[PDB]
Amino acid sequence: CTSILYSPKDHYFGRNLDYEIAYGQKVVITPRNYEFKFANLPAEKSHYAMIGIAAVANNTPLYCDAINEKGLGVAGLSFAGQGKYFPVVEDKKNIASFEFISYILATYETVDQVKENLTDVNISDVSFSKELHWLVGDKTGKSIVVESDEKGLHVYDNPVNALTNAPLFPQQLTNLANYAAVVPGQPNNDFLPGVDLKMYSRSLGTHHLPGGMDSESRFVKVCFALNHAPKDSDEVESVTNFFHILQSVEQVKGMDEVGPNIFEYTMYTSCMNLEKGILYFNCYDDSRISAVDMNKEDLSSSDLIVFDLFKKQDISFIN
Amino acid sequence: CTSILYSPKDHYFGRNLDYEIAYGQKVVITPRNYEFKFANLPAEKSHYAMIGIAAVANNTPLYCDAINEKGLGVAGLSFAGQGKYFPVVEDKKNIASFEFISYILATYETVDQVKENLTDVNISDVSFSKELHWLVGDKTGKSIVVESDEKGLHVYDNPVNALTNAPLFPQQLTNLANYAAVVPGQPNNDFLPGVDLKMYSRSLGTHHLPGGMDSESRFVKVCFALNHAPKDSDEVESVTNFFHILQSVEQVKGMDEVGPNIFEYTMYTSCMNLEKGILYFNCYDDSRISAVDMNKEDLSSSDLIVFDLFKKQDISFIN
Amino acid sequence: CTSILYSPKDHYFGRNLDYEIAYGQKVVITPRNYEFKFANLPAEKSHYAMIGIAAVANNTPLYCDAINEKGLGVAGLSFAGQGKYFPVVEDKKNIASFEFISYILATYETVDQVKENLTDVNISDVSFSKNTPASELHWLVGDKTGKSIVVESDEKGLHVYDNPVNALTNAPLFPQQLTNLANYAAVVPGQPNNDFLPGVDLKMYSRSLGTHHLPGGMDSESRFVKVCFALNHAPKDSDEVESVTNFFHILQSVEQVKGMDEVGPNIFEYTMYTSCMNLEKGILYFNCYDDSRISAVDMNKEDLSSSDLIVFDLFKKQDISFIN
Amino acid sequence: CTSILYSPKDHYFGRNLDYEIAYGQKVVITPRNYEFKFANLPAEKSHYAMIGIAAVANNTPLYCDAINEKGLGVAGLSFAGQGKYFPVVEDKKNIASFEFISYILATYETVDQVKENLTDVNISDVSFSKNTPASELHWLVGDKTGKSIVVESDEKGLHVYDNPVNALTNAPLFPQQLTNLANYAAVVPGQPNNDFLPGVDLKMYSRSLGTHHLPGGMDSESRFVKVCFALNHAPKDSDEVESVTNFFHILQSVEQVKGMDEVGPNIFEYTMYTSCMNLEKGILYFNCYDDSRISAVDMNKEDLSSSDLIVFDLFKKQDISFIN
Ligand SMILES: *CC(=O)CC[C@@H](C)[C@H]1CC[C@H]2[C@@H]3CC[C@@H]4C[C@H](OS(=O)(=O)O)CC[C@]4(C)[C@H]3CC[C@]12C
Ligand SMILES: *CC(=O)CC[C@@H](C)[C@H]1CC[C@H]2[C@@H]3CC[C@@H]4C[C@H](OS(=O)(=O)O)CC[C@]4(C)[C@H]3CC[C@]12C
Ligand SMILES: *CC(=O)CC[C@@H](C)[C@H]1CC[C@H]2[C@@H]3CC[C@@H]4C[C@H](OS(=O)(=O)O)CC[C@]4(C)[C@H]3CC[C@]12C
Ligand SMILES: *CC(=O)CC[C@@H](C)[C@H]1CC[C@H]2[C@@H]3CC[C@@H]4C[C@H](OS(=O)(=O)O)CC[C@]4(C)[C@H]3CC[C@]12C
Repeated sequence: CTSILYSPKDHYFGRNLDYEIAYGQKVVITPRNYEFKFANLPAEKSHYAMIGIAAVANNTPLYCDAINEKGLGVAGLSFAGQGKYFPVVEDKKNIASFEFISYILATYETVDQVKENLTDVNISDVSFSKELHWLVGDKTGKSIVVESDEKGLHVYDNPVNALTNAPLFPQQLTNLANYAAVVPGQPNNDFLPGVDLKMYSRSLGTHHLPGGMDSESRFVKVCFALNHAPKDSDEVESVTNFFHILQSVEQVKGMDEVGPNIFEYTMYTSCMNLEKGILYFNCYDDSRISAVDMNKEDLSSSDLIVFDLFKKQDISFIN
Repeated sequence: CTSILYSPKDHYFGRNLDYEIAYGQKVVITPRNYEFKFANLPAEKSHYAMIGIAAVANNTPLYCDAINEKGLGVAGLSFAGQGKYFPVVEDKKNIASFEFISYILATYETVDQVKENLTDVNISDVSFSKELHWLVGDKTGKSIVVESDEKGLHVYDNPVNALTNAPLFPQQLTNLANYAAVVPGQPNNDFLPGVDLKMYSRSLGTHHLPGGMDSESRFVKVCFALNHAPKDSDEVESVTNFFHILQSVEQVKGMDEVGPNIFEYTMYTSCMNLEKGILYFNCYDDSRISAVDMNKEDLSSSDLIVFDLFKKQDISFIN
Repeated sequence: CTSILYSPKDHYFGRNLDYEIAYGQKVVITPRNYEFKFANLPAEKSHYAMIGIAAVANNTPLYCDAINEKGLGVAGLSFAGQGKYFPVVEDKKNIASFEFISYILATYETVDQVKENLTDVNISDVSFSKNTPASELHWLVGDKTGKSIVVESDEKGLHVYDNPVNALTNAPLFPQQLTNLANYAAVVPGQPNNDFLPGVDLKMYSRSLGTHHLPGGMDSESRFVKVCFALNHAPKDSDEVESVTNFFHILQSVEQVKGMDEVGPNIFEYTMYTSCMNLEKGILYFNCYDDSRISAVDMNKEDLSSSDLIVFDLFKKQDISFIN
Repeated sequence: CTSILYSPKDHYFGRNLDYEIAYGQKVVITPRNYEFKFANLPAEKSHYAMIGIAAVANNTPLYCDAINEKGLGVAGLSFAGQGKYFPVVEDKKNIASFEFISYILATYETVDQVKENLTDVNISDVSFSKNTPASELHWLVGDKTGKSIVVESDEKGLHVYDNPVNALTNAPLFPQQLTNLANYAAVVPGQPNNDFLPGVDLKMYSRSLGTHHLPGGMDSESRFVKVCFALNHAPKDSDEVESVTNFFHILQSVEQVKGMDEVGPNIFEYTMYTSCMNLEKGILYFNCYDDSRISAVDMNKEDLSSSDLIVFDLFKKQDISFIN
């Protein structure tokens, strides 16, 4: 998976969901008066509204990535082989992994607010019944990474506004330095001084840009694509550029084999305007972008407002 | 640029057009009785119909990539620094570079027919007024590459059904062997036998798959994405997979700097069913796929039938 | 710099030392009765004897890498940007960085012994030289059992990791070095089977295309990956002369030639010397950048009950043998 | 195998020979009056004298690489999969593959002379040994002018390319090797400026991160790229002993250690020897896999007017100098 925070003028928060099987995900809006019930935390009958992609498990939203009305955004990505949850403790505040996105987006407003309030937080091992890390951004253009591993909970400042999967986030930032010579154009020939190299192709400075489907390759490329994306754009141009950024690490069917004839592919791509509260999305089967505006519904309500995420190819026939 | 021939069940032929400035390209259909006039070749008042992307230069179609009704397809890609045209000679048949796509698709039917008839062909230096190589495929699932360089004209068999830019095609096939160890899944640990390597990420066998925007990187990745694409699919699923294949080498704005604050990006993506004569397309600004059916117009006509290629973002609003 | 532990039959400990500054290193044997005076640890008048490469300042052996008479070796490699020393604390067993090799070699016998006794050890910030800037170090420890460990003191304290590849370079932290190894699991010494484009006859134009992505850079991660590959595939079950020859070739595969590693204005880091120490026989083989010929010093050919350092020349001129 | 032309002050021609099969090579001086009998060319009873590495079969020098008394050198490297020999034709100047080094060295003096005289030369398929399978070769030719050329005979005939990097390995064709060099134009020996993610403080955790993508594989393209990097950045304006030391280190950067290049069932291609020939003084420096010490043979210390081959031992045992 690949999540980014993009700030050309407005602020946009979304992710690619690359997996092999769907979970019945849908576009759900959680109004301010939907009563949240947490395992080891007090209930929240009044909170901020939020919109995002979630799997509805009998009137309860299990979010994958969402934003609230206050301009905060959280996205959950797999951390298999690295993350470790811990049994609940009376000392710290215990949030289960599946309610993290819901609790954070319903309570807080900014990344600074989230960073300060996580010092007494323990990600509990409470399952829904029978390993993830998160990316949190806001309207300031900054983001943090929340990872709970063998050494406990960690909150890192994210200088690149992106996140994928394994390994630990400090290791991902270290691997970024391995590509410091990459440039979008042509490099200066300090490789063989005094020798005229045949610059046979444009953009030879990206010849070693990673293009694999593994977590490190997708992290390096999406950091590159996001950093050089256009800026100072209006809404339609910004959301258009956002999708192209995540398309640069698209996982096509057949390229990522996770099991015997089992492939992981980009199931859906979400783009959420942090200011206007609009969720844009397409999927693997539908290239056309759809939009859902959370601020066009009664937020003071108390029932989930669900929309369809996976659609079929909406081809426009000109004949 | 990146052109492919994709044969899941039906046969599909298209390309990415990655450039920095548009040329007023449009979806044009050339009926069977549009009179072609060639520089050093006899005119063709009766020929096969064809549909493709072209820039209309006063009633004359200058094609970038097109297919005919007989299931043949040609696509033109830049060959800068490598190609060389030659002055016209009375010995050989002289085709100018800009009429190559039109002459081939109006005269012949199959790749075998094109390969045999190119033995007495010279690509002339006749400009429209004041360097390209081609990819030719058909319904057999095979393709050839036509390149005219310093050593004359060359017709190569294409075992990978793909093409980009520089260098020469035999050199592109040689560079493919540099990635023979790449697998879509996890490799067997014959790297350090007797050592348990921490397979921290899925698809570590693609860690060295190229992801740059240069011609060699895009050639290696699109060959990989095309070879492992799904097969035995219906029309909608096949065209959907075709676009994802070319998206795997999408050029996002800011990643490919060809000049001072000048960037080359994927302007449009075309997908043409070789059997049904349908052209599918989207562009950088519009993610929704459009379709034009050549067999829904009077082919026995004599006037070009032009449609709009570049559109704006066709967002579907659910609220 | 690159340090390895090689066990074809006997066990060999050694390293390349790649730097741009020399410190007057020499082959230094420390006998069993040279009184070691430690900063915040009791002075040991008698101990194990050791042989290695060291700088001698005020008749004190400051070892870069060495082995003791009992077949245990320790090598010191720079850990700049990651390592961190700590102030002296009363509870912990305080060992200064410059005395780590000397203390470990003189006290303990095996890797398990060393690993069991670093439980309450703190690496102190006490420095020997007050005007020579030096980056923090981390250590590789091996013995005749063929196993090795990595001793690292970073921001979060001291850590001891088991080393499954028996090699070490510089940054980053060792768990990150092992993680980076998985990025090269597809590398093979020969030719891989074409599961890249099944159905296409890829033209294997050259031999050993399975190593086309083997790193060859002068940086820390590149030399770590390649030396792990070269060490794992080196011949085994060899005699003394053949094993020593194979050892120097393993480290030659990651040698740093003058001009390839620029560390300043026309200042280049290069492989200054290469040490190779037989753990079983206590023999130190070595050469340098200027002398390709291999020299040897047997620790057991000297009086180990002595009380003073026995030094020999390390850097030599090129020893060309003129055939006519 | 890797061949280079190194010009720090004097000019040095040499190569690594990486293979799994030995052919009894030795240092062979061919005096000026050893009668050369050529397959389809006139026999030259007197010519230039040469020194190099060769196998002697029936008192015939089959050179792998050599230089002549006038400062011109030629090295033979395998071109398997690309090279093609041709039948003898009456018009063209037919030179067999095994006599190319001997003929060129004995006839001509400079690279320009050689380049001017291959205009009508055809590389014939006449083979010396009828039972020893050998792949087609291509050649690197240099002289005291610091320039070099590449002689390749492929499917489309004979070609002579000017070599701007003064190095050569194996496949593919030389214009493809030069094209592949451009894929590494971003490599620097030090640290690059961060135009990768402008506005982000990338943590340069290690030195020489500009070489993180320098190839280090055993294959033909990897060793060609790295040896071009190592040759271009080697020190210059050096004396005899320093230049020879730098020369062996350049080729050591692409050395093939046993176990890294698998060419069959537990059969490995490794660097068997390394030759280094001073073009100005006619001195051949060399070592081998088993002997790290450098030996030398001066061609001018022997009678060049002689009529018989003067041979010396190439492969030697490890010459360890015992300090005590
Ligand atoms: C690209 C990737 O990294 C793949 C991530 C994918 C498998 C995850 C991402 C979000 C997950 C859902 C989050 C909400 C709940 C959490 C529950 O955790 S449990 O309580 O410990 O069982 C599991 C179900 C569900 C719906 C997650 C399913 C997996 C995800 C879609
Ligand atoms: C991604 C790439 O490789 C970029 C290719 C792009 C610049 C080309 C592809 C097709 C070209 C057009 C083909 C038709 C004519 C040909 C004329 O050639 S000339 O006669 O020699 O001048 C030039 C105009 C035009 C319309 C080409 C323009 C460039 C292309 C779109
Ligand atoms: C490439 C590497 O990782 C090696 C770096 C190289 C420059 C180091 C390795 C061993 C060092 C010496 C160790 C012994 C003493 C330690 C003293 O530390 S102090 O406490 O700060 O004084 C400094 C001097 C010396 C000789 C070290 C010098 C640097 C090293 C050779
Ligand atoms: C790594 C490389 O490219 C080098 C390959 C290596 C095995 C070759 C290089 C030089 C060869 C010898 C050259 C002299 C003769 C030539 C004879 O050719 S024949 O006409 O077919 O008989 C074969 C024998 C010999 C000694 C060559 C052997 C192979 C090489 C050492």
